Amino acid sequence: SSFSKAPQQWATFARVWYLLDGKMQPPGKLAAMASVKLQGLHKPVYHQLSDCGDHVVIMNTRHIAFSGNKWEQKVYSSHTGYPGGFRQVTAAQLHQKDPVAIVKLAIYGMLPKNLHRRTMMQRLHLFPDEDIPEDILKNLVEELPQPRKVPRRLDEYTQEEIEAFPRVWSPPEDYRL
Amino acid sequence: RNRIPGRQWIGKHRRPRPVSAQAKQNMIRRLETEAENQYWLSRPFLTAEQERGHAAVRRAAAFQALKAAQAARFPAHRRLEEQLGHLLVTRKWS
Amino acid sequence: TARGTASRFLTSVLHNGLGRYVQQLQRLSFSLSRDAPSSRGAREFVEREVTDFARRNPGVVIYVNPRPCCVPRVVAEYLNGAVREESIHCKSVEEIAALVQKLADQSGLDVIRIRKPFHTDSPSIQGQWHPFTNKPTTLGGLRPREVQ
Amino acid sequence: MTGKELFEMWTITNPMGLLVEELKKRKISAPESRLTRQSGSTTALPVYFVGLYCD
Amino acid sequence: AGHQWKVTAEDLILIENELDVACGERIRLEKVLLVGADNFTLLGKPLLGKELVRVEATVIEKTESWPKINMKFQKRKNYQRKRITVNPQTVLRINSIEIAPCLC
RNA sequence: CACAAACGCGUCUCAGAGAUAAUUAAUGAUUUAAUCUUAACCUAAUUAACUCAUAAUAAAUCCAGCCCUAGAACAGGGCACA
RNA sequence: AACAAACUCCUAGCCCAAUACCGGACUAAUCUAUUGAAACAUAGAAGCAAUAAUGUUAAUAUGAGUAACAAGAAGCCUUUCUC
RNA sequence: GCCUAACGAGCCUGGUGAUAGCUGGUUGUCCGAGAAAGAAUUUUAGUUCAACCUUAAAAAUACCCCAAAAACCCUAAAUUCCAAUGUAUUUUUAAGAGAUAGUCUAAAAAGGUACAGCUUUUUAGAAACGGAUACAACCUUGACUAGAGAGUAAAAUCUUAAUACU
RNA sequence: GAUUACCCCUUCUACCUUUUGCAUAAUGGUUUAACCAGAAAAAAUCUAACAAAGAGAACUUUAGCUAGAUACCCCGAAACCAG
Ligand SMILES: Nc1nc2c(ncn2[C@@H]2O[C@H](COP(=O)(O)O)[C@@H](O)[C@H]2O)c(=O)[nH]1
Ligand SMILES: [Mg+2]
Ligand SMILES: [Mg+2]
Ligand SMILES: [Mg+2]
Ligand SMILES: [Mg+2]
Ligand SMILES: [Mg+2]
Ligand SMILES: [Mg+2]
Ligand SMILES: [Mg+2]
Ligand SMILES: [Mg+2]
Ligand SMILES: [Mg+2]
Ligand SMILES: [Mg+2]
Ligand SMILES: [Mg+2]
Ligand SMILES: [Mg+2]
Ligand SMILES: [Mg+2]
Ligand SMILES: [Mg+2]
Ligand SMILES: [Mg+2]
Ligand SMILES: [Mg+2]
Ligand SMILES: [Mg+2]
Ligand SMILES: [Mg+2]
Ligand SMILES: [Mg+2]
Ligand SMILES: [Mg+2]
Ligand SMILES: [Mg+2]
Ligand SMILES: [Mg+2]
Ligand SMILES: [Mg+2]
Ligand SMILES: [Mg+2]
Ligand SMILES: [Mg+2]
Ligand SMILES: [Mg+2]
Ligand SMILES: [Mg+2]
Ligand SMILES: [Mg+2]
Ligand SMILES: [Mg+2]
Ligand SMILES: [Mg+2]
Ligand SMILES: [Mg+2]
Ligand SMILES: [Mg+2]
Ligand SMILES: [Mg+2]
Ligand SMILES: [Mg+2]
Ligand SMILES: [Mg+2]
Ligand SMILES: [Mg+2]
Ligand SMILES: [Mg+2]
Ligand SMILES: [Mg+2]
Ligand SMILES: [Mg+2]
Ligand SMILES: [Mg+2]
Ligand SMILES: [Mg+2]
Ligand SMILES: [Mg+2]
Ligand SMILES: [Mg+2]
Ligand SMILES: [Mg+2]
Ligand SMILES: [Mg+2]
Ligand SMILES: [Mg+2]
Ligand SMILES: [Mg+2]
Ligand SMILES: [Mg+2]
Ligand SMILES: [Mg+2]
Repeated sequence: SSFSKAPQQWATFARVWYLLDGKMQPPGKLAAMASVKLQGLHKPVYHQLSDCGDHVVIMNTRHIAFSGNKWEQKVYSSHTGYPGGFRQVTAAQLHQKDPVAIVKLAIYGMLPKNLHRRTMMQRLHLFPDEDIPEDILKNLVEELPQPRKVPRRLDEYTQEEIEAFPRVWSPPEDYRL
Repeated sequence: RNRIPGRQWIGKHRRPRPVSAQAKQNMIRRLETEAENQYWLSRPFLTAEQERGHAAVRRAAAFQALKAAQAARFPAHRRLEEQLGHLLVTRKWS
Repeated sequence: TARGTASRFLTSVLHNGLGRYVQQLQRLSFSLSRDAPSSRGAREFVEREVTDFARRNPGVVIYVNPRPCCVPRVVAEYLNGAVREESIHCKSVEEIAALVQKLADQSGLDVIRIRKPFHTDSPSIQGQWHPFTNKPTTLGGLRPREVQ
Repeated sequence: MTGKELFEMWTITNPMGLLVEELKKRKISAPESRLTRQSGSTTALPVYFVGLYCD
Repeated sequence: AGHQWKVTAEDLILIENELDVACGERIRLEKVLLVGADNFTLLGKPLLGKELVRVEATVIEKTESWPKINMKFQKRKNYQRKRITVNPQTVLRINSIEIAPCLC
């Protein structure tokens, strides 16, 4: 508890770098925790006029998942400003073009809409796969737990787990598969 | 791009707004309080005739007090200490 | 208004009331007219009350000046160096008494907005939260993807 | 002296040395500086938490 | 005084209303919700027995609040009211928190 | 067309890949036949948009004067041959 | 669940919003009567209080250093030229 | 047409501070209560009466109101009228003005197109600094002052998107 | 509102007038200074004198009479008439 004044204050308002794996996660649930950590709303010392907000590094952004048919139906629209410059683009297309886009947009939508959004957008780092500049690797303090539990495919299960689960019905021997 | 014609909540064509699970909860809770309310209203202690004039003595008394309070209104007494006390304004050291 | 005026944190002069309490009001100066009606209350106050007041507060020196003035004033002056001016012009004995009491019990600090109701040196006993205080340490102290 | 620190009024310039001497006096041996917590090394605003260990 | 405070020895609180006490009087603040120290904490339900803990505060300064303006206004109804509020204030220095060994 | 230019009535040049909608097919279950499938898996044939290859731009700080196919001003290109 | 009001509790009080009309209490500044004499008191009086009338008069900005305005040439300086 | 830069009848001075039911404007602070229209009217851009309302003053009952009671063919929600009871209101007397160009919501109807943010009456309501993203009229809410307390209210994504028949 | 901190954050649709209803894209104002707009006492109420009478003549009186205090704006037509 006993620190000099300067190091105390420095330790308190210190920035932190969180790492967040994106593989098979809904960009929304991702963007939720990303948003919280960007605004520094996870700090008991939080205030809106303190700069407090932490860096968030999201990776495996290409491997993002979308529940339902959202890949087809969700359209990102924009306008160049020129007559006939209105562009609607399906999420599949946008993602195909620019790996980072989807998750970036979601986070940019969930931050508060003031000027600080632009600043705390600068503390967000997005990598399509896992390749990170060793510079950015060397700051990572801790890794946030993935917000969705990913279901294993059928080939992931151990034979122990397969024989442990009951045969529910008994097929006729005559019947052909 | 989908406009609401005229004013939002008023006319022949209105903004569609839906009922919320919240609203159903609230309304139902009120209803429950009212059902209990009209349970307790259901069985009087005294009958209709048992309460006749049962306090008519207090009621008349009250009205006598109300009357009396008004009958007392009159201009207030005027005393020498006022009209004379005003002279204290010019009091001095000498 | 608060953006309009100055402000200060809550403080005591010389940590008053810690070791011992020191009445901060130092001296009190009255100026009144023997003749003028405006000073009437102030005269009565000087007659009856001042004396008793002076016993009730040994530490304050009270200077009374009869002089030809139209507006009787009381000048409070504090250990702080602070000087506070007041007008006892056209008031009762009662009013003046209450006023002189307020003057007696004030710190002499400037009256402005006070930013927050409490003042603590060392608020923090047992620690002060920092981003790491609630985080678990790992083995070897490795970072998230770091390998050894 | 209320609210004040120690090293606010003491002004000593080499804390490590003084510590080692005081620990000789207490018959404890060798404070070892061991890095405990850190955030960003590559940043313009890093934070280090150094611990001191005796045995 | 209707509020809860986090208090420690040597400190200062500003109560927003008058108290009847001379300046310099020592006072036992009675209702105590929480007591704490580096290694332990006592919690009340919702109060600590007067035998368990005793906190004494001195009243330093009786004073009055700075002027607070309060203004009502209504568009094109020709209605303004402006009123200046001054609140009587009392500054307490809390002196000592003592804690007695009796606990079961 | 009476300035060394500007100009048309004159002269030159103008494009690849991917994507789709409607609609056609192949394999094939729920419904051991069938069946293009808001069944899977691979699939084919297929408008315009629209993205994108590709092209263009891309040397931080000499600049008084003087020239200019560069220019309202400010900028910009020249000024060692000869 | 929580979060959420001029509602309601809490600690103190000087103890409950408002247009037209209506009632009340105070009061700036002048003058007069007596006080008063580092600028006042009790009365009596009034040309008795201006963020709004395309208000009046003066003065200042903005538009704006904007629109617009002018002297034929050289020289030996009033002599030649060009119209 | 023209009669000294404006002639459906010049200009100037006086009558003159012409007269405007029409527009504009109307100057210190703080507090108490506080108003949406029945009747006439060259009247519906206004007045003058009522009903409300305000300031005083005298009084005594005032609302709320169970039976009983109020039509003849059929006929609803409901009125009228009144003891008790819960409350403190109501009535007269004396002074006064403003207001009398009305909106939406729910209800009963009429007209219209079983149209209107339409129009005409009757009963009720509202005109938040909270909610319905924004919002006059919907919903929550007996509008005081100071707190760096607390509990509550109304309130924030509405579901479905289904047709095999050899 | 705040804040260590000017901004950055958060919360608020100028003011008059006119209107059922105005942030209104309805009215008026560049700004500053100085000027610029409620006036009357019949009945009433309030205070006081004296009172079957009161008023300094003339009047009024089945508690009245006498006195005092309480009240009712500003700018603007096209016109009309005389010289
Ligand atoms: N005639 C009448 N007009 C009213 C009433 N209440 C308010 N008004 C009018 O309504 C307008 C503004 O209403 P407020 O500003 O009071 O909400 C003004 O024109 C005002 O005169 C009333 O009770 N009666
Ligand atoms: Mg609309
Ligand atoms: Mg509508
Ligand atoms: Mg088959
Ligand atoms: Mg076939
Ligand atoms: Mg390209
Ligand atoms: Mg150059
Ligand atoms: Mg709350
Ligand atoms: Mg209240
Ligand atoms: Mg009121
Ligand atoms: Mg005066
Ligand atoms: Mg005037
Ligand atoms: Mg002025
Ligand atoms: Mg103008
Ligand atoms: Mg003006
Ligand atoms: Mg200029
Ligand atoms: Mg020039
Ligand atoms: Mg210009
Ligand atoms: Mg020019
Ligand atoms: Mg010329
Ligand atoms: Mg003429
Ligand atoms: Mg006039
Ligand atoms: Mg009219
Ligand atoms: Mg108008
Ligand atoms: Mg009303
Ligand atoms: Mg007639
Ligand atoms: Mg009337
Ligand atoms: Mg009945
Ligand atoms: Mg009755
Ligand atoms: Mg009318
Ligand atoms: Mg209508
Ligand atoms: Mg109605
Ligand atoms: Mg709102
Ligand atoms: Mg209310
Ligand atoms: Mg209310
Ligand atoms: Mg209108
Ligand atoms: Mg009106
Ligand atoms: Mg509005
Ligand atoms: Mg508009
Ligand atoms: Mg505009
Ligand atoms: Mg409008
Ligand atoms: Mg207009
Ligand atoms: Mg306007
Ligand atoms: Mg108009
Ligand atoms: Mg106006
Ligand atoms: Mg204008
Ligand atoms: Mg009279
Ligand atoms: Mg009047
Ligand atoms: Mg005539
Ligand atoms: Mg005529």
